[PDB]
Amino acid sequence: NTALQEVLKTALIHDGLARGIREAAKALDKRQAHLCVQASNCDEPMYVKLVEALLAEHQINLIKVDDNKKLGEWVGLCKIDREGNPRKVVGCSCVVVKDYGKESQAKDVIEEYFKCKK
RNA sequence: CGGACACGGACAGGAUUGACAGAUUGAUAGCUCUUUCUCGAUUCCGUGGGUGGUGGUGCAUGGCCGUUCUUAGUUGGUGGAG
Repeated sequence: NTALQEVLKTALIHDGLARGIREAAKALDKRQAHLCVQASNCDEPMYVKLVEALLAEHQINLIKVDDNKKLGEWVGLCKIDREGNPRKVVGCSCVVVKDYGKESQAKDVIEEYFKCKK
C-alpha cells in the first residue's frame, strides 16, 4: 500500500517518460526501462494487449492504477491550479522511467517488485 | 516564419518537425502528390497583438549638411525722441 501512494512518486520528475500521441508506444522498445505504470481503464484492451505482450517477457515491470483522468496531473501537465481549468489535459495509459539518478525513497518500489511477483 | 505573448479548443485510445525512392520541379526546394518511416510537447488551430518594412509622408519631425554668405555683418543688459 506504500507502493501505491508515495514511493512511486519520488522519482517521476525529469526522466525518460512517455508523453504524446506517438511517444508512449515509441519509447518502450528500449532496454533502459526501469519501473513503469499502467492505467487499467483503457477502453479497447487491445492496446494493453500489445504492452502485455511486451512487458512480462523481458524484465519490464508494471503497477496497475485506475485511469488517466486522475493521472492527468501526474505526468507533467497539471490542469487544476489556482487559475487553471478542471479540463485542459488528459494523461497517459503507460509511462516508464529509464534512469532514476536518485535514491530518495526508491526502495519501497523495488522492494515491492521482488516481494509478491517472485 | 524569423507571427513575441493573452485566451479557447484540439494533445498521449494518436497535436506537431524531418526525409530517401517515383511522376511533380527552373532546381537534390518532401514545394506538393504516392506508399511510409521519423523527431518528441517543442507546437499547431482560431481569437486579441507586437513585429519586420531600402513601404509612403523631407509640407508632421530630429540629427547632419547645403545655400542667400565668403562678403563684413549682428545684438542685448541697466541710457533722447439751521
